[PDB]
Order: sequence, then structure tokens, then C-alpha cells
Amino acid sequence: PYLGFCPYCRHSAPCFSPIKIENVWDESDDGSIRIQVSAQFGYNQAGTADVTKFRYMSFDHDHDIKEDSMDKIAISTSGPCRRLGHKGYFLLAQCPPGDSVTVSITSGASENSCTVEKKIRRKFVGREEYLFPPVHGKLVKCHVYDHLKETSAGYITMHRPGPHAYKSYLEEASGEVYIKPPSGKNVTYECKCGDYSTGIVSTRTKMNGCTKAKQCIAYKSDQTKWVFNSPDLIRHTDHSVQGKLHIPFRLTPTVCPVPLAHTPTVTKWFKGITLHLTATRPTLLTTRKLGLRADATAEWITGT
Amino acid sequence: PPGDSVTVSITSGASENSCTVEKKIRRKFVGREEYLFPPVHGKLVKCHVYDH
Amino acid sequence: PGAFGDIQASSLDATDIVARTDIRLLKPSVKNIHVPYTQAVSGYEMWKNNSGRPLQETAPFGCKIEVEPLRASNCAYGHIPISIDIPDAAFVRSSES
Amino acid sequence: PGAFGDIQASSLDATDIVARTDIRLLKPSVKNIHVPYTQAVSGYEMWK
Amino acid sequence: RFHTVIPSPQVKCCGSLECKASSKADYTCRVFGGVYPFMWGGAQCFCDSENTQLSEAYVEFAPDCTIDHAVALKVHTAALKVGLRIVYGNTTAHLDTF
Repeated sequence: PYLGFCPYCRHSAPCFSPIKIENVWDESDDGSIRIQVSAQFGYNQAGTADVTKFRYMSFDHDHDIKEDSMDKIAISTSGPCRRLGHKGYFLLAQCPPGDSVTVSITSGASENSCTVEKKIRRKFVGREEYLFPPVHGKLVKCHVYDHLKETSAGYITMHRPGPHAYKSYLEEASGEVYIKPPSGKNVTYECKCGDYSTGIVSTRTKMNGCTKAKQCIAYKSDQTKWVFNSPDLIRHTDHSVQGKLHIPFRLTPTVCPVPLAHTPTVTKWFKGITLHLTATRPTLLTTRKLGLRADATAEWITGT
Repeated sequence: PPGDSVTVSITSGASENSCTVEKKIRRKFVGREEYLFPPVHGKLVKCHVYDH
Repeated sequence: PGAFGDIQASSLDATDIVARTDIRLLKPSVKNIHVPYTQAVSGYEMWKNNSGRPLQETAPFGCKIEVEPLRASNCAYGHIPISIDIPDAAFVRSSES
Repeated sequence: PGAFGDIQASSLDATDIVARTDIRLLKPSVKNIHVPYTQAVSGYEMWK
Repeated sequence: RFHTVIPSPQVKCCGSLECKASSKADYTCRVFGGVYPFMWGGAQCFCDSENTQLSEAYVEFAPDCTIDHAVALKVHTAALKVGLRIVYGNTTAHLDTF
């Protein structure tokens, strides 16, 4: 449940948010898109399975894990999107056409939203443009994202979290530096004010030989976590592959309905035909001879 | 956001009064490359903005 | 880079992937931690946009292309010389016909 | 069909309306009851 | 489509780093000088200079490539096989031949 560096927060400027969008996939033929963000969906603080609520990292100096409900998640590209599924780091939603995708949590007035540019176009399957799958038409082979949340499109490797230094842990007083770990939590500190010196402290601790606050750092020994191999975090010294989550919503094949155009009117003439064609939308016409030379011609036709 | 007109509205309960005026609000950028948002990484150039 | 087959592998699950995508890393200018990089567009998408019509709509001689395995069915061209040993049992002598 | 005056009548309320719009019915395919068809665009709209 | 995966950057806080030689697809590693990066606490290091960073990047196959992928083949001399229905007198015969 880490927090990334979103390029576009609610206001405008880049900022650190718990819902940074890392990757977006839209390879499905029905317009559904799979989104990956840092927050974990379907879980509470302990991680227990529950559809209603998700978790994230808090905006405080303890950075414990906080929870929120499903009703406060909004996905939108140009208009609001319909949430089709959610599992762990991943969401899957059907969205209208747009140039960017945005995911937001509305905790009352706190509307924390992250937006990332992604040209989401309206795509179709077959040789006929359309807005909706027609009620009547041919049934062709298509590939769509499976809405089942327990499927597997692949995997993502996650590793142990790295050091996350904090200045609230450090205190400056009378030109001297102190470490104030949170109560009951052991904090690894290290500093350099001459001779480099590390260690672990668990209480309000003095440090000698240091005059400025920008010479030491302190962070709690948080080995109780896993983080995706994100480019917005500082990695641990031992960055071995210590995890593999599944990528839900496998892109499975199925049958899609596609329209059938108005049958053309063929008028014959000596060594030739004339097709009178009517197609409200761009329809593909492909002709070829059956001799030595194909003389293949292809054209998208609109109107009459 | 980009739009062809600008509207300002007050919603006093069920009494909604909105005034709309035509104004071609377009998306404009500074520099020599189009971008939807100011990217995290890039050059720092001179721009002029309404002071908040 | 920027053209078809910029990333190649013997199989989807093969770990010996070789690619040349012209990826280059730049100096991080912003204060916050982040790694910048610019990379040429995926050549697979470039070919997909400019793929052109498939061979099912361009093969001559009315040849119906098919896959798994690759083949061309119902293809009309040329002449087949056939030498056939028709059995003598089916033959009927003229004295009875 | 697809040209001006594809539907004609002597008046708006006249019952002797004559038209040739090239409408063809298609065999239904879905389980649910519905009648599919195809038809040329309105030639009046094309002229407009 | 390639998924350009970017490992989480590492910083040698008050020392130096050297680019290793891995065998990933289009592997690219660079080393930058003092950066003094921020994550959320206003500081990640204690040395305003000699605070190098290692920028690492490579590519893999996209998760949805198992369906949307292209296979490159070379062809050789092709053999033509024909199914024939042949009738003589009373007897018909179906036979597949090369």
C-alpha cells in the first residue's frame, strides 16, 4: 500500500499521493481498461478479504495503513467510469473516450485524485464501426478482459521496502540534534558529522558532534511490508525478488456481436459490375481478382 | 477545462441562477511542445500566470 | 528501434529476451525522487497501424489462406497430370455391353 | 430508394402513400423476440 | 508491445556507485552525481554532495502479450495436397494425395 509521486494531483502540481497510477492497459476489445495503482483494493488494515473496503498509506509521520470504502472511489477519463472489478493493486473499469485517466478518493472534502495521460480511444471488432454491440448481427471472435477478479494475466514482482527517512523523527534544539521515535517502535538511525555512525534507538535520544539537522536520518525498521518495483521509491540494499503478485483480469477470448451491412445492389455490365452500397458508418469493402494478379483493392465507405 | 462558453451559477437551495457567456476557452501551452500537464521532468522556461 | 521486431524472443516464456528500443536515461532535475527516461515508440504498434490488409484479402488465384498450420486451401491454378491404375474388375467387355 | 421522393403522397393526411425505400427483412438470430431489418437511408435527408 | 520496467532507483548516500553489466532486454544503467532526493520526509540523505544515484531501466513482455503478439516465420518450398473424388462406372472413391 505504498504511495507514489503522482504527476498530476488534485490541484495541478506533481505531489506524493497514495493512489499513483503506475500502468494502464486497454488491450481489451470491449473498451474495458485495467489500471494499476499503489493502493490495495478489497482489503482492510490486516489485509483480510472484503469487497466493501480498501486500504492505503496515511498522510502522517507514522505512515500507518488506513482504510476507506468502495463507494468513495471514482474513476474517470472524460466522464465517470463504471467500475467493473477490483483486486489488490489492480482495478478494471469501462471508460468513455478520453486523453487521460483519473482515479480519486473522496474522503469528504478531501478529494485526492491522481491523473495520468493515456489516449483511450473507442475501438471496435470486425469490419464495421459502431458505438454499441448491435442486437442483431454476426458473431465473431474477440478478446475481452475477464471480469473475474481471480484470473491471471501474468505477474508483478514486489520487493522488501527500502529506508524511508523522516525529518519529524529528527529534532533540532540549541544547535543539537535528537531522535524521537514513535512510542513503542524501534527506529534505525544513522548520521555523519565527521565519522559516519549508525545504530538503532527506541527512545528520545541525544546525538553529539552534530549542529545541523541535515546530517542525520532516522526511519523505522519496517520489514513488515512489501512494495511493487515502482520507480518512485528508494530500494533496499538487498533488492532480490521477494514476491510475485498475480495480475487479475486475464484477457480471455470470447464471441462478440458485430453488425451486418445493408446488402449491396449489384448491376451487371459487359465485363464489369457496379455495387450500389449504403453504409451509415465506415464499412470495409475488399475486392480481389482470382487470376495471376490479385489487383486487391480496399476501401472504407460511408454514406451511399 | 477547455470549452466554448463560461458559466457561473448560484444554487440557493432549489433556486438556481446561472449566467453563461460565450468565450472560446482553449488549452494553451508554453514552449515548443504540446503537453496535457506540466511534466515532472523537463526544462524550466519563462511563463506568465495570474497570481493566486 | 521504432520498427517491427524491436523486441524479440524465442517464445513468450523465454527469459533470453533481446531488444533495442533506444531507451536513454536523463539527469534527474526535480527535487523529488524520480527516474526520467525517453524511449522510442513501440514498433509493434507502428506496424499494427501500418500493417495493411492481410493475405486473406490479397492472395491471388482465389487462394483461401489459413493458419495452424499455415496453409492455402482451395487454390485454383495449373494442371495436375494424373496417372491412375483403374482396376479391370469394373471394366465390362463389349460382347455384353 | 436513397433519392428524393422515395416516399410520395398527395397530401400529409392522404392514405394513398406510396414508397419504395428498399427495405429487406432479415432472419432473427438472438433468443429474444425481435424483428431485424435493413433499409436505405432517407433520400429526403440526402437531398436536404 | 514491450513493458518498459524501471527498477526502483538506489542511492549510495555519501559514496559512489558503478554501473554493473546485467543481461536484461535492452538493459540501460547510468550513474548520476549528487541529487539529494526527497520522498516524503523532506530528506533522504545527509550529504548535499557526493550523493550519487543509479538510474536503471529495461524492457519485458507486456502482460497481455500472450494473446496480442505476432510470430515471425520463414517459408520454404510448399507441397500441394489435393483431395479427389473420382468416379468410374459404378464406383466412387474419395482419396487424399500429394
